[PDB]
Amino acid sequence: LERIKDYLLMEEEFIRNQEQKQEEERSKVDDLRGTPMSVGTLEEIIDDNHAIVSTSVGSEHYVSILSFVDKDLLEPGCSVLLNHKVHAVIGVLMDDTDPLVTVMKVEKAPQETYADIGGLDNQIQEIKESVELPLTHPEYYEEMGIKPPKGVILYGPPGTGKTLLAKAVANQTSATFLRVVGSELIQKYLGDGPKLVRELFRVAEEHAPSIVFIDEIDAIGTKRYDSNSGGEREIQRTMLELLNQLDGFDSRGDVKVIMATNRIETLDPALIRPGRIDRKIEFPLPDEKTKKRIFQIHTSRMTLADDVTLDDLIMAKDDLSGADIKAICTEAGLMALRERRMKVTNEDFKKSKENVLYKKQEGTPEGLYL
Amino acid sequence: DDIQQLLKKINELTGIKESDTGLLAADKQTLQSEQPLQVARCTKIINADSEDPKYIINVKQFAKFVVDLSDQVAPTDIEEGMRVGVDRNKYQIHIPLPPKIDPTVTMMQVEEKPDVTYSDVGGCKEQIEKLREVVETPLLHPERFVNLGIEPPKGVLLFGPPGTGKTLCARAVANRTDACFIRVIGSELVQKYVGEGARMVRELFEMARTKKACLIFFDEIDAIGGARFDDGAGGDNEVQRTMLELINQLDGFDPRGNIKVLMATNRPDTLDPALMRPGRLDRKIEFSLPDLEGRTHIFKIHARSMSVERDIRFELLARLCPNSTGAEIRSVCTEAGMFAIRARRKIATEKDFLEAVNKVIKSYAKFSATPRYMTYN
Amino acid sequence: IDINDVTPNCRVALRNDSYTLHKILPNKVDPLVSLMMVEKVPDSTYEMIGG
Amino acid sequence: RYDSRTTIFSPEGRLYQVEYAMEAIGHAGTCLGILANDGVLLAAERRNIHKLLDEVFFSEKIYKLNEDMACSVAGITSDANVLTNELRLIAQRYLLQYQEPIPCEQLVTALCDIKQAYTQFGGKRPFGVSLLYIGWDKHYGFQLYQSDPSGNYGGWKATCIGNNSAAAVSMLKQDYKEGEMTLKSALALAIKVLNKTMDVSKLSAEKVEIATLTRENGKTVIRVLKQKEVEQLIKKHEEEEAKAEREK
Amino acid sequence: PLLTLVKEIVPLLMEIEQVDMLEKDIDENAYAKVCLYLTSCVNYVPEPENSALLRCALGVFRKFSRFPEALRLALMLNDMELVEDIFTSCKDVVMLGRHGVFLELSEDVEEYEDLTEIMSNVQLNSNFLALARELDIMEPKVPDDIYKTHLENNRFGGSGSQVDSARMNLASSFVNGFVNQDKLLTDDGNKWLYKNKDHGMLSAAASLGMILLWDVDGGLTQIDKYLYSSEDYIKSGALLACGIVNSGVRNECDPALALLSDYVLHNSNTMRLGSIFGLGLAYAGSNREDVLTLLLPVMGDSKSSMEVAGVTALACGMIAVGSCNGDVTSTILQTIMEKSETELKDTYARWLPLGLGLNHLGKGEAIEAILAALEVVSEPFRSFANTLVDVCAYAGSGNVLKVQQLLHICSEHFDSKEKEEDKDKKEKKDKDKKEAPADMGAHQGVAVLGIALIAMGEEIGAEMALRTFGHLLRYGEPTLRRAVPLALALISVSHDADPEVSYNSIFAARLAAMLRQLAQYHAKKGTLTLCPYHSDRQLMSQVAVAGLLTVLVSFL
Ligand SMILES: Nc1ncnc2c1ncn2[C@@H]1O[C@H](COP(=O)(O)OP(=O)(O)OP(=O)(O)O)[C@@H](O)[C@H]1O
Repeated sequence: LERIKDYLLMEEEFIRNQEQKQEEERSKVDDLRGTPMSVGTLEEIIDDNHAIVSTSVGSEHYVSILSFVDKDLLEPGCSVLLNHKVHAVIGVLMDDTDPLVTVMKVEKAPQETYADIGGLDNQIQEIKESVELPLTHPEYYEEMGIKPPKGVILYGPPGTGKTLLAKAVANQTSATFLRVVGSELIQKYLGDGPKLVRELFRVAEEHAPSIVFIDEIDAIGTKRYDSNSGGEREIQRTMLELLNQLDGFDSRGDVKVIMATNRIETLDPALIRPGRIDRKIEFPLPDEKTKKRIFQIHTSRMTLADDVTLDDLIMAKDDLSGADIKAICTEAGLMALRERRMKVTNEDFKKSKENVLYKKQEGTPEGLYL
Repeated sequence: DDIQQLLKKINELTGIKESDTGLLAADKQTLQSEQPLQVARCTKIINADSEDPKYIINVKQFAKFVVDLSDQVAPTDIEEGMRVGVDRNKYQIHIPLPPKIDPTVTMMQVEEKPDVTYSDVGGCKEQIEKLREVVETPLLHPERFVNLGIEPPKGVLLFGPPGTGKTLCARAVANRTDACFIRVIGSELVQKYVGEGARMVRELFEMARTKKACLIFFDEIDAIGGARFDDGAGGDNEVQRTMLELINQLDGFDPRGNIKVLMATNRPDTLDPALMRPGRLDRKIEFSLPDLEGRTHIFKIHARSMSVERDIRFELLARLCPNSTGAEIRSVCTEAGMFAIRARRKIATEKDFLEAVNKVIKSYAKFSATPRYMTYN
Repeated sequence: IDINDVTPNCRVALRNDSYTLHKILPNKVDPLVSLMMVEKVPDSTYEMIGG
Repeated sequence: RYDSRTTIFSPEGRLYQVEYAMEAIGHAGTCLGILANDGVLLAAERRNIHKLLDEVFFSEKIYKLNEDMACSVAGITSDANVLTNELRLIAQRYLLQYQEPIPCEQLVTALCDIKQAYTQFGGKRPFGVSLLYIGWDKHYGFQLYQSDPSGNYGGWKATCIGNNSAAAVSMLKQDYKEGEMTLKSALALAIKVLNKTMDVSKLSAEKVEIATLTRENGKTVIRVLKQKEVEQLIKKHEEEEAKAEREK
Repeated sequence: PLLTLVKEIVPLLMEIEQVDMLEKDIDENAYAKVCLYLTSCVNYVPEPENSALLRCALGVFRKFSRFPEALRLALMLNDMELVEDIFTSCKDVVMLGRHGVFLELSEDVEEYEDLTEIMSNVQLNSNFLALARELDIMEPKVPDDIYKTHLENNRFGGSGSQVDSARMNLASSFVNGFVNQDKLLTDDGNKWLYKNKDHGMLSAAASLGMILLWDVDGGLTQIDKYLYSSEDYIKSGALLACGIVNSGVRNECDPALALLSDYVLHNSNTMRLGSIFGLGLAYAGSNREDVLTLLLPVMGDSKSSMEVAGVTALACGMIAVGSCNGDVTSTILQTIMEKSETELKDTYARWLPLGLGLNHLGKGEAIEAILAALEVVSEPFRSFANTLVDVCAYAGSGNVLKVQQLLHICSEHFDSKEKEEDKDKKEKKDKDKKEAPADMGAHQGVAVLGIALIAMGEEIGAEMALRTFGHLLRYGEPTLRRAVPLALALISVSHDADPEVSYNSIFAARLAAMLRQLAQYHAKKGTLTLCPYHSDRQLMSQVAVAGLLTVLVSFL
């Protein structure tokens, strides 16, 4: 019953987050500012302090600025805040990014370090040198003269846990991690969707070191095929904007991109090129040694009988994925609970593998033929 | 559980700390004058009349307003076809308004210079030479063209396999252009409102016309509706109008005049026929996969920064790369350094590159690069 | 209403004159609410299912 | 993609047209055989039974190829007629040259080489017929064989090709006993396997065709059981099921 | 495997029972959860139960031999007699050589060379006598360092240059001295010490001691280089150099006190003040008396200027110091009398705990420290001194009660005595620093913010600490800006490039430049080495005091 202490820790943390004016100067600004303030674009700057401000209603009247903290921050395209009635610039421009971009930023990673992953050690080495190592020890890259690889693609069959490597990177990253699916750019309006790709990157540059994960990239960029029927996907325009951000004039500053696809052949050649994906990581279906580590990790936090033979299940059946191993472990526990045994027998594991692998039918008469 | 208790105790201590912690003349006289000061909404004049001027102005979406000039204004200063500010309460042009800058178009102009020399681009002397006389020599020395009475092409299309160097050359031209360089954001041209983007393209040319001799880089031309299926569904109708507006402004009824257009496309076939037609873009400078002399030069430029033994043979490494784009050759150099970092050797050796050459080309699923077939030797 | 109570993507009520936060209003959901189909739960059939 | 020509090889080294033909054999009447000590047997399902059809022809899926050999055909009807003729021709051609009945494995290898050739040459489609061979030869004794459209062949103590082959093979593997088949027991195994594989209820005599090859007095005596002989075997299987009742 | 054995831990009855039945498993249950119990005593379990575990762990380990692991419990126990019994077992089996060489660093504040003679009665190979004394701790360091790299003026290069402008000219030479293991700092330049002035001149002369961490004969060579120095600042630094010559000397230390030592405000007396800290560098703890007699008249003199008393307090905090729980040091006993003597002199209030608190450090329950604190209570500057002593007196273990007590007192709006309390929080916890993040932005105390950067304390080099210093790199207060580079230096012990470039850009003032040099000064867990952070509680010290503050040294 140590769970109560853990539950208390979670509740206390929420309370801490919940618990996270000048005598005359502030009161004067409070009087100056309207109870409702409307934020609008700045179109023109005039030295008299009366500067044209664009608004949804398009009233662009030159309006005086009296900002106590600072009025030197005014810039073209800045979103100024104006009084609802007078429309004068109230003060320092509002500085918040679009709401859809805010959702991507991730502050908490549920998984821990690379320890949960087993047998993808070569894959771990590549992700670390591209992502974790340059930040931890920048001097090595400068001495070599190499500029650190900034882009990685993880391509593998279903259930090889490409996402698990990404979750592990989130657990130990100085860089802010923005997690965006490739299928999250379906903006119906013409435009907007390519602009959203620009928005994600501008935020990444604002947060300085940043890691971008784009799971299921197949949806955003595939083939770059012609309009054909004339429906015109506009997705190709969205992919072209991403292609521009990764290496299309200017620079990407310090932003690293991790992308994951079940199928890499479909992805258009331009996106999967050096300069957009300098390093490519391949997740193969687990073999035998990799399977042993995964089977141990999944069964590490469960009751295990001496009778169970982990090696027998791994060697007898070949083709099961890392996810399939976890499913066998969950199914085996349920099989034991049916007999009301918390402890898991070897028999339970044998029954479990059969139930999980019933949808996987492969091969035709290619037996006698060769 | 005791260790978990220690963290819970730490959280409780933080909670106690938070609760225990709990237990310019502009804002002065100027505000009193500022609140009375009235507003003047911007509007655009279209006409003027004799005697009482009765200038009629469209606000921007409201109505044609027959507004008389304000008492404290000069009638000559107010002009037909001039932006003006009209007070709503007094219904008169209190002060004239300066012409709209249209900043988003101004933003696309490069302004800054990318720090890449033509020297860094390698293995494409012919492609560089073709760009030089449509971009630098006609502008820098127009006299030579005039002597033969030959006009410059005034248009260039860079097309090639991805990673060839088309954009790298373009940034190099920007470094030494000595004339306005206008990189165009393809997504910006597409806009929510119908033909709103087409209005921007007119502005793009207008800005180009105001500056004397400027080069406009339409990178990713495919983004700017570079196709004209124009099917009955007309899903791309708004973009198709934007593309046609670019084509007419580019050429026909007086063309660029002093504007040189550089357009770069990974897929040239997709581009619409009217844009491909010359006059709009006279030159067709296709970039090509580098030859062995080019492959050695790209390796040498990329590896000059890296610390390596002086005896390495780039010619062997380039030969081992049968058909490699410049980006892949750069990928070999960076990968070779990464192998040396893995073994912690500060100075890399020829072997490191060979391992990288296998990794960058053969290890990738090229299939042709990796040989299991005895077939040919 | 506390500032803490306010959250992103929450449908609050803005006062007619001063746009003040009058109250927090729930049911901030798109047409997918009809798809829930939780209401009018289907006729009980666990016994009616056969072999 | 890599279909059409038997000649094209898929990037995974797979001849799809040959594979498609081997899969196609499934849409055919069930044919099964048991090696049987002191005998050998071939059993087939007579599909497409109708009141008007005469069935005057002796047999329909069972064809003798020699004095001491026979085959059952499952596949495209026209291709079967072509192959049966060639198999009959090869058998007599060997007798003419060597004056001895062709060894059973050789007749099978020869047709299989012809079937194999069709796959290697562009112009023709791979044969859609698979067949089972029953015969006695002095060199290796009673034998049973299977041929595939791919041209591969094998010798099986028991095997099935048409319709639900996997169901018969699973039933045969458990029921069959090595060295104890004893012909009459093998006939019973066939009737029981046939009942399971055929969706037909009661396994009526018209639906089943049984051919048994035995060596009597030094001479092979291939015989196709008459309907009355087939009926008694069916009644015995039904009676055995009645004995199984209550105990099961 | 001891999973259900830990259940009987609460009854200590468990300690005696655990030794009674522990036989088959050399480690296993003895390690793991029982070792985790030792780790938990460091993490959550209270100090009195922790002391009982240390004896229990020693008892199980003694059956399994392995004297060095038993020694680690004994140093944590802080019981010299128990440690001596283990030393007799470690002397019995000769690894004994590693045990002694590591012992000089491993030994707690209980003894410095006292541990060297703890098992000396047998003497035998004379291991520990030389191994646990400064004789073997740094004798192979110079050859071992030579194999890895060659010491030189590389950090004096332009990338590592700390600039001049007088204030940073002294800092630049001292920063080069930190790189000095490396013995040419005085040789570098012509009269580099002459370029150094006042407090900086003391630092350059001190660099002779820094130049040789070990070697009495080499240090005498340093003494000849600046023998009978003409300027008082050179003379004071040379006496300090005699102190820094060795972790322990037994030779130069006796003359260093004898030289000068006027015992009243005077030139010779101020010149001796350097030697007083240098003799302090030799030892640490609470209750030793080997060289106490030499330093006894210095605090007894109680000169009105804090300079004699403060160096004497620093000296006593690290001179006559051995036993745990604090002690009645004859000078510390009269230090309280000197503290009672001065109603004013706020410098005394900060400096007196440098000795009293250091004695009260390396303590367990510290009830004796509380009794000394009752004598200390009086006027508010003395009350602040009492708080600083109490902060050092806190156990420094898993107990959160002491931390919560400082936290509640710190929350009070007046923080004059609570300035160092935030630093004390770090001293107590050395395991899971979940509570290490401090909501300094929520705190409105300028003083609280000033010590906030120091509150992170010494670190291996983790980036999280660097990020906090960078965020607070340019706070409005100069003191706030000054603290972040010293704190960055503590973590330093990019890797260092990002701080050097950022500090230079943000700085541009002389004040800003010097703090930046201090972070680059350190560009390239021991009970005895728990001395420098305590030695610089307030970076509020003026530039002359900061030059005196350069004396801090101990970590490898
Ligand atoms: N000839 C070359 N010389 C030097 N670097 C080159 C060359 N070709 C390619 N590169 C390298 O490849 C990248 C330049 O790619 P660039 O900006 O030209 O876009 P691109 O990939 O050719 O364009 P697109 O994606 O539209 O096909 C840089 O990393 C650059 O160093």
